[PDB]
Amino acid sequence: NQICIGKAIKPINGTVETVSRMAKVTGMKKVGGERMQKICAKGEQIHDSSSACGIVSHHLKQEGCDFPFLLNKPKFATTGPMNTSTTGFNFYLTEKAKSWMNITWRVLGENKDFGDNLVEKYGESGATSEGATLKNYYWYVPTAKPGPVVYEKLAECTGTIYYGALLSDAEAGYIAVTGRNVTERWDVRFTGSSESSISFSGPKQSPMEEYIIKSVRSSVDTVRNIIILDSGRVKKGETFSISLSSGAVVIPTIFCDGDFAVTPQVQIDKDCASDCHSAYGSFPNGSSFIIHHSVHTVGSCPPSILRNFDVIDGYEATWEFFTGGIQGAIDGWYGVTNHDTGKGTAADQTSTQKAVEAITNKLNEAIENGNQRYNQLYGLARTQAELLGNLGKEVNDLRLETFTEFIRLETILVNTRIIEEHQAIGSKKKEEVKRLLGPNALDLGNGCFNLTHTCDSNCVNSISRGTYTRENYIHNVTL
Amino acid sequence: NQICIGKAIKPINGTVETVSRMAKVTGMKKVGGERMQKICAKGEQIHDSSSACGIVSHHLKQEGCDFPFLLNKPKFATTGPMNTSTTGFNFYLTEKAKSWMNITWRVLGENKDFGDNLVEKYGESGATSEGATLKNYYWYVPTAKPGPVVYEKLAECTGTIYYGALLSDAEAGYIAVTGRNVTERWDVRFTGSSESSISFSGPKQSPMEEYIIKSVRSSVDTVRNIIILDSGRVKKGETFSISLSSGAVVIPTIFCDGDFAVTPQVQIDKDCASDCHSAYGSFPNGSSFIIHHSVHTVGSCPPSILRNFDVIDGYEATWEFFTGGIQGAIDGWYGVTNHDTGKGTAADQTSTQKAVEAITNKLNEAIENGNQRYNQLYGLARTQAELLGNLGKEVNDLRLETFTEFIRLETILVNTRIIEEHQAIGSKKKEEVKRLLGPNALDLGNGCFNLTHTCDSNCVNSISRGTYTRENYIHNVTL
Amino acid sequence: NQICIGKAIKPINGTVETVSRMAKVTGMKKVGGERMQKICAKGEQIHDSSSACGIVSHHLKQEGCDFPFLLNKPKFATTGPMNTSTTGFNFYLTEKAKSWMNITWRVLGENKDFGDNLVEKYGESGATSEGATLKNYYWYVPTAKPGPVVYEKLAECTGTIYYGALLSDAEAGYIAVTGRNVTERWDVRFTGSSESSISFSGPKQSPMEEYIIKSVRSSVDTVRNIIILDSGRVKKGETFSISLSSGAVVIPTIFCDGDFAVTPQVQIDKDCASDCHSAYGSFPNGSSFIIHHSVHTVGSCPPSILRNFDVIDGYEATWEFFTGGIQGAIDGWYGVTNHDTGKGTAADQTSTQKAVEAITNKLNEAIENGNQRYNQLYGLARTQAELLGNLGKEVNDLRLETFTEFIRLETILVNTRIIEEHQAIGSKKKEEVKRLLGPNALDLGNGCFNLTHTCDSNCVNSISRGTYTRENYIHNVTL
Ligand SMILES: *[C@@H]1O[C@H](CO)[C@@H](O[C@@H]2O[C@H](CO)[C@@H](O[C@@H]3O[C@H](CO[C@@H]4O[C@H](CO)[C@@H](O)[C@H](O[C@@H]5O[C@H](CO)[C@@H](O)[C@H](O)[C@@H]5O[C@@H]5O[C@H](CO)[C@@H](O)[C@H](O)[C@@H]5O)[C@@H]4O)[C@@H](O)[C@H](O)[C@@H]3O)[C@H](O)[C@H]2NC(C)=O)[C@H](O)[C@H]1NC(C)=O
Ligand SMILES: *[C@@H]1O[C@H](CO)[C@@H](O[C@@H]2O[C@H](CO)[C@@H](O[C@@H]3O[C@H](CO[C@@H]4O[C@H](CO)[C@@H](O)[C@H](O[C@@H]5O[C@H](CO)[C@@H](O)[C@H](O)[C@@H]5O[C@@H]5O[C@H](CO)[C@@H](O)[C@H](O)[C@@H]5O)[C@@H]4O)[C@@H](O)[C@H](O)[C@@H]3O)[C@H](O)[C@H]2NC(C)=O)[C@H](O)[C@H]1NC(C)=O
Ligand SMILES: *[C@@H]1O[C@H](CO)[C@@H](O[C@@H]2O[C@H](CO)[C@@H](O[C@@H]3O[C@H](CO[C@@H]4O[C@H](CO)[C@@H](O)[C@H](O[C@@H]5O[C@H](CO)[C@@H](O)[C@H](O)[C@@H]5O[C@@H]5O[C@H](CO)[C@@H](O)[C@H](O)[C@@H]5O)[C@@H]4O)[C@@H](O)[C@H](O)[C@@H]3O)[C@H](O)[C@H]2NC(C)=O)[C@H](O)[C@H]1NC(C)=O
Ligand SMILES: *[C@@H]1O[C@H](CO)[C@@H](O[C@@H]2O[C@H](CO)[C@@H](O)[C@H](O)[C@H]2NC(C)=O)[C@H](O)[C@H]1NC(C)=O
Ligand SMILES: *[C@@H]1O[C@H](CO)[C@@H](O[C@@H]2O[C@H](CO)[C@@H](O)[C@H](O)[C@H]2NC(C)=O)[C@H](O)[C@H]1NC(C)=O
Ligand SMILES: *[C@@H]1O[C@H](CO)[C@@H](O[C@@H]2O[C@H](CO)[C@@H](O)[C@H](O)[C@H]2NC(C)=O)[C@H](O)[C@H]1NC(C)=O
Ligand SMILES: *[C@@H]1O[C@H](CO)[C@@H](O)[C@H](O)[C@H]1NC(C)=O
Ligand SMILES: *[C@@H]1O[C@H](CO)[C@@H](O)[C@H](O)[C@H]1NC(C)=O
Ligand SMILES: *[C@@H]1O[C@H](CO)[C@@H](O)[C@H](O)[C@H]1NC(C)=O
Ligand SMILES: *[C@@H]1O[C@H](CO)[C@@H](O)[C@H](O)[C@H]1NC(C)=O
Ligand SMILES: *[C@@H]1O[C@H](CO)[C@@H](O)[C@H](O)[C@H]1NC(C)=O
Ligand SMILES: *[C@@H]1O[C@H](CO)[C@@H](O)[C@H](O)[C@H]1NC(C)=O
Ligand SMILES: *[C@@H]1O[C@H](CO)[C@@H](O)[C@H](O)[C@H]1NC(C)=O
Ligand SMILES: *[C@@H]1O[C@H](CO)[C@@H](O)[C@H](O)[C@H]1NC(C)=O
Ligand SMILES: *[C@@H]1O[C@H](CO)[C@@H](O)[C@H](O)[C@H]1NC(C)=O
Ligand SMILES: *[C@@H]1O[C@H](CO)[C@@H](O)[C@H](O)[C@H]1NC(C)=O
Ligand SMILES: *[C@@H]1O[C@H](CO)[C@@H](O)[C@H](O)[C@H]1NC(C)=O
Ligand SMILES: *[C@@H]1O[C@H](CO)[C@@H](O)[C@H](O)[C@H]1NC(C)=O
Repeated sequence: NQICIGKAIKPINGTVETVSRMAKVTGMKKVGGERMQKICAKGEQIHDSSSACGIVSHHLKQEGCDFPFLLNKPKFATTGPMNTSTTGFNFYLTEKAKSWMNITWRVLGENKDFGDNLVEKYGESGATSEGATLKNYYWYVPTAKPGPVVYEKLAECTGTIYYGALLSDAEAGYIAVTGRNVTERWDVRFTGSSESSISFSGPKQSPMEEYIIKSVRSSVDTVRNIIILDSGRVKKGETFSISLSSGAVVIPTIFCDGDFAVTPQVQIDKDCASDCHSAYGSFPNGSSFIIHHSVHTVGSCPPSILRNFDVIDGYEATWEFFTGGIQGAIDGWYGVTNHDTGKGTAADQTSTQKAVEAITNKLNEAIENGNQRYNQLYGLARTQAELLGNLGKEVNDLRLETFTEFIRLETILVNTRIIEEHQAIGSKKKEEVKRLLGPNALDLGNGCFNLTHTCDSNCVNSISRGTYTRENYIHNVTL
Repeated sequence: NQICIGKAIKPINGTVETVSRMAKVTGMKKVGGERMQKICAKGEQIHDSSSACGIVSHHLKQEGCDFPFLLNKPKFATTGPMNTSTTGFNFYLTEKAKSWMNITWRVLGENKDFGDNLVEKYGESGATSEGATLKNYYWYVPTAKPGPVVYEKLAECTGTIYYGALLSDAEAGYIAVTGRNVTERWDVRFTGSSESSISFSGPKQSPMEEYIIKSVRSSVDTVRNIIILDSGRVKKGETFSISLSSGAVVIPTIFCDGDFAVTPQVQIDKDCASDCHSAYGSFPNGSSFIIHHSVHTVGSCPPSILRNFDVIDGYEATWEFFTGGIQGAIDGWYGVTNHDTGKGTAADQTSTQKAVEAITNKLNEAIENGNQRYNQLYGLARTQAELLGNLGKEVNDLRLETFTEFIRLETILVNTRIIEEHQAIGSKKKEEVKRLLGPNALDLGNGCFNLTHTCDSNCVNSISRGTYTRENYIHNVTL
Repeated sequence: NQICIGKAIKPINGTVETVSRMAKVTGMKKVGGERMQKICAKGEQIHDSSSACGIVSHHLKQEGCDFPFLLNKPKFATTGPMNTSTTGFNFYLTEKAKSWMNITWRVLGENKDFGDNLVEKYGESGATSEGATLKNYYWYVPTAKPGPVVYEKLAECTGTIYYGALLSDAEAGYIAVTGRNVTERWDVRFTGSSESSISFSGPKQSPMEEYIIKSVRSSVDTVRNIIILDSGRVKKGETFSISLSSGAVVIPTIFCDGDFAVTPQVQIDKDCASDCHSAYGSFPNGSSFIIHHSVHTVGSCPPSILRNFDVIDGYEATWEFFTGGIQGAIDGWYGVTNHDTGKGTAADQTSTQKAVEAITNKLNEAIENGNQRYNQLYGLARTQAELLGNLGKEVNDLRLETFTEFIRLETILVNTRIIEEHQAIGSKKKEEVKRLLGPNALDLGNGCFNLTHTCDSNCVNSISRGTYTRENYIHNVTL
């Protein structure tokens, strides 16, 4: 009779966006992983000290609040609000210092201490009874007040250093500590990776009179000392300098950058594990991309995008006579038939395997391209700590928008390449079948062939594995 | 004889840019509208007070200059330059104050007042005879100078607040108002969405000695008071704080964000209305995009681009013996003929209607994609006032360049999609013709068919609406 | 017998990336030129004064160190480090001043002077015996100290101006020069294209006690004068103002922007010349692009990218029976044969010339598009001096990354268009030859033609130039 080849007919699932048109496909999936309901924290420590500690207490190493100086830092951390009351000095913080201490208290790296070098360079630190509990600060009060000096040091990592002043309230104490007249404004400057400065004066003179008002009172009500702080940034190789006068204070620790913990905001659930956790839930295992609005995450995490996109999973539906599809039911994607169902139709696994492998290879190449673009766009030697510190209070990252646009443009190319590869596979298969059939077999040109003899179902399935031979079918002539 | 189908031959208009090649088409149009010569301002109010007022006068609510406190603010406003002299105090403005006063005096929104709360918190304002004309300012002069305080308030909108000081020139007045020593430098700080500060000292002392020199003298020459102003930004939800001392002044009005009026620079023409207006001319009704160098506009306006692009409007000219075209004249785009002109050639409205629908749909999809990209790139909850304020003195916007590049890329995809859709329509039509014609008719493969019988002009017309029947044409045999 | 046409078979060289697939081509090249080992500086003079001069000495016009005031400024310059010791005053520079002096000492433009205007406005400059060697500065010491003034001037070019103070160490000298009390802080402010300021106070008072410590001591150890400098920026059309008090100093020279010299870091070799020189080597003549990590170069230099990409140079290898190629060896790309080698195979130069011209035209269009995009992305009126000054200490330019991505995307389109044009040329050639042979010749559809008669080597050879005629080959009939 006649024989035809084509694709198995399956119900249409959806539509994908090719470069030149929209293609109807029998199966599609989503490239990026989706956030889940809870946080999977099986087999991991949770640090919760929000009942006794504060943001500044960890920095200043108050008793019982020593997260930055721990040994095995937990991945999840939580503590009191920024305006908590400590048991030592009253404190005031610059906006930059606030934005940087929201982050630096929970870095998971190793913090370098240089208080000793200061001790041998400038003698013993200042001593006061109001800071008995607190144990991490150097107070520069030389005998020859004020005696300005410049402290030079080659940094050991890339981090943040907190510097400023520690001054009392009464004029007598201020004069006795600084040795300067009350009507004098004096500066403390920091020159590392960037230049920063802060100004001070007497208690009843600007701008310290606002430092008293805006200060955060301590737990004990009989302390007159206020510590005013500001932040400066260093570099691993470069040398940083601090301009120190009498009364100046500095927290002797370089809070090295790196990955920093997250503060849970949703339900914490045990008995389940994951690999990429966020502040609002974890993510499924082995995701190529992540639906997230930031680069802050813990564990092994792929690049983040803002919205999902659809990629192909089956094949194009090029059918509704013979239109290209096969009415029979077969176990595969491509097949050959003689308009008979049940025994006269067979499927070939080679084309299906080639199509699946092509889909997988195209997806892998696209993922590699996206990863390379992400690395170029953020930098190979990046760090979440500095990436969020430099952002500040801004919650919109335009680089994420650029990355999302790049992924959106890449998905269309993926679909186009997959469809073109499928078309090439089909053309090669039909040309091979035509060559195998021989030159005495008429070709319809639409994928069907019309033999000069009768071709039963054995005639059909013989072609399936390519063992068909012309000799056994020479008998009889028909058109 | 024989029958053929194809497209009507029309003169070639030009070339458009497809992804893979350049396509010669019989018609194109431009995606974006063009600025017109004049401004169409029919049925809209125009404000012009450049002969009596100035930028600062509107802020300070001078008698006869109260644009920000109006009820129905006109969309076109004009006033005197920045350095115009008011009838009240001599004034000095920081560069930020100038850059923000260029905008905030002509906002079309509603401004919020908080002078009352200041009155109850810190008593009555200071009194001076030199500011009788002015009516919008609060002068903080407590009984016990200096008496520093901090003013906290939760804002109601997103805008700018102008603060600073108001001090005399003589040393006696400065000492009487401020209560500070002349050899003292004090500060006024603003802490809202961002940190700002301003410094003052004695009249014969830096930095005020330059404040007198750079001040703008008033109309009356017997005033010794200078008001020094600076700008700060607030946020709708968060709380802003100002550090006040004796002598500090603040303008109690939050100039809320929103659209702001344009200052016409071309001829204003009545008797004609429009929808989108610019400072250099109006724009046509219902434009998909605007050829503009900035995002400042009034009325309903689409996204702005920097240069025009060509989109397809006809169809590709795939012809110069039959090449694909039809030499005869028909009312449409596609047609069928038997190499006869006038009565043997017939046209079908279905294919032309489908092509027009395809063009419209592709253009609509492109416009939607461009709008979505514009929204992503600027932000859904944006505001022209803050967008132009943050630019400052910069006249080049890189985001407009990015959007223009995106639109230039999108137009090529639009042309490719339209051409592919036209090709698909043509292929489907010729397949339908071949199946309707029958299996006894030879197919040339180039769109022509060669029948076994003679096919006159009535035969050609029969196929046109599909009522062709093979019975009445059985007679005679020809090849 | 039969005749076939196709492409000459050549070994596969490489693979290029098309929009929808990966293409195998017989020849490819690289879009951008590559840096070489040395610097080809034949016929160019080199300035080297690293043993006597310093960065600041060139600005201050020390004897024997006058690069900024030359007439024929060399393209290659080298001098001592920033912290060298001059023979006059001790000097201190701000971070901005350091970053801008790293550049402005070697600009190749013409620098504008305005010292005469200052002299005729405010009298003669201050006189000190410690700066006899130095010759480029204006010291402001009015008779009636302090006597603050504001200096207004309309700038002549776009450049940088260095301003600050020149103050002694002893209290008596400071009081005599400035005329102020020691416990006073006074500011010098600059308002041009931007705002800048610097502060000064007594010697035993902040922030000058740190200026003394951080200063660079001069060669002579008996000097007490320290010059503290800072940088401000001006615009060609606008007016800049400086707030001058007694004791302030300004370097009266606008260092106009433009191309600035490069400091060699590799071996300098004469006896060889090039067109574009970088700081680490020259580049090949007539390069379309440059593999460079910055926009700093001397001479005529094309736009810079970060990595090379591959573009097609031959043609696609669409073959492994006849598959499309020609087994014979011919001098060209396209040819016609009758399965005979040596005399039955001939090639046509028309198709080869058309293909080469298409490749050249596509590359030229791509280069034009890239240059235009570079112009939009940096600006038509750009300047290397300001483009590198605004960067500061940042070594990564995101704009270069964006341009590299744009070039990478453009290369794919170039390959696609070239392949499409080659396919169109082949289709036109085969259609033309099929038309030439006539309607009595059988068409295989794969590019091979099968004649009713025998077609010897002379027959196939005559077809190449199109002089084939039917009359002399009618003899004999064969299928
Ligand atoms: C110390 O630093 C911390 C981080 O460095 C600071 O943490 C930030 O705190 C903010 C306030 O507490 C917080 O902002 C809130 O975010 C919440 C997010 O939860 C929402 O969940 C919804 C579903 O239920 C989402 O619809 C919603 O937005 C979506 O986000 C998806 C990704 O998760 C996107 O794919 C979607 O497009 C969608 O829209 C996005 O919204 C983003 C804004 O949230 C926007 O930037 C983005 O462009 C998309 O448009 C969201 O996921 C909200 O419910 C709250 O209303 C509020 O916005 C920040 O998220 C915290 N940052 C991080 C990294 O967690 C901490 O405040 C600071 N401490 C101090 C004292 O300053
Ligand atoms: C308070 O704020 C106001 C707005 O926030 C400030 O208004 C700005 O004032 C500037 C100074 O007066 C003004 O700059 C001038 O702009 C004029 C524009 O008119 C030109 O018309 C030409 C045709 O006749 C055009 O060729 C020209 O440029 C074109 O613009 C097209 C759009 O119409 C673009 O598509 C084209 O690409 C082309 O090139 C653009 O040029 C832009 C610069 O003008 C450039 O930024 C852009 O990237 C393109 O390259 C232009 O349209 C010029 O004639 C003058 O020479 C001068 O440049 C600003 O345009 C005003 N801004 C707005 C939004 O109106 C106001 O100054 C401020 N107050 C104070 C005191 O500062
Ligand atoms: C006054 O101003 C001057 C300029 O205005 C300042 O000059 C800069 O000084 C820096 C410090 O010395 C200097 O940084 C060094 O650069 C060297 C470059 O040599 C390398 O050679 C390698 C091969 O041997 C390359 O692999 C290497 O990087 C490559 O660069 C290619 C371009 O040619 C890229 O295509 C490649 O991708 C590759 O990687 C790049 O690296 C870049 C950083 O180097 C990076 O920005 C880029 O994104 C790519 O990732 C490089 O070519 C290094 O050997 C040194 O280790 C150091 O990095 C700057 O290059 C100088 N700038 C210029 C324009 O010359 C001067 O410091 C300043 N003075 C003061 C006192 O501040
Ligand atoms: C997701 O991946 C995590 C890996 O981090 C899986 O957790 C581990 O699963 C293996 C196999 O059961 C266990 O042997 C490990 O003990 C698990 N890790 C921990 C820390 O408990 C997790 O099972 C995966 N989940 C899914 C659904 O695949
Ligand atoms: C452009 O659109 C504007 C709408 O803003 C048209 O102005 C209105 O036109 C209608 C119809 O004639 C009138 O009923 C309204 O009174 C008009 N509004 C005003 C304020 O006058 C305008 O006619 C349109 N112009 C063109 C050429 O289409
Ligand atoms: C690269 O281009 C430079 C252009 O400056 C060539 O240098 C010139 O070459 C011409 C041709 O011989 C000479 O007449 C000039 O005298 C050369 N200029 C100088 C300053 O020497 C250089 O020869 C080119 N090199 C190569 C390899 O093409
Ligand atoms: C193909 O063969 C069948 C019978 O096997 C016949 O009915 C049909 O007409 C043939 N097709 C063509 C195009 O002749
Ligand atoms: C498409 O396939 C998915 C996965 O099998 C299924 O959940 C969905 O219902 C399907 N949709 C249609 C329209 O067939
Ligand atoms: C501290 O801040 C929290 C919010 O972060 C607020 O609810 C609380 O009232 C504040 N406490 C004080 C004493 O200001
Ligand atoms: C403060 O100033 C007075 C007068 O100027 C001076 O006598 C006194 O020594 C100053 N105080 C200090 C600590 O120098
Ligand atoms: C088509 O028919 C015409 C006459 O009706 C004839 O001249 C022509 O040769 C035919 N075409 C072919 C390819 O046979
Ligand atoms: C193309 O069409 C437009 C629209 O009518 C017309 O203005 C223009 O002159 C045409 N171009 C040519 C070359 O005919
Ligand atoms: C005020 O500014 C204008 C520019 O808008 C200028 O022409 C005028 O001279 C200025 N007036 C004074 C007194 O400087
Ligand atoms: C100014 O300073 C002197 C001493 O320096 C002091 O006696 C006087 O009280 C000060 N003025 C005020 C208003 O406090
Ligand atoms: C083409 O002609 C050759 C001999 O010239 C012959 O062997 C071959 O069978 C012909 N092709 C076809 C399809 O018949
Ligand atoms: C491709 O051609 C280039 C240029 O001749 C040559 O250097 C390279 O070795 C070739 N590659 C292969 C695989 O033949
Ligand atoms: C000057 O700077 C160089 C590096 O530029 C450094 O090696 C040298 O030690 C410095 N000299 C002094 C005295 O600090
Ligand atoms: C310094 O201050 C004293 C008292 O405050 C004053 O008498 C003297 O005039 C001041 N110095 C100058 C140069 O004015």
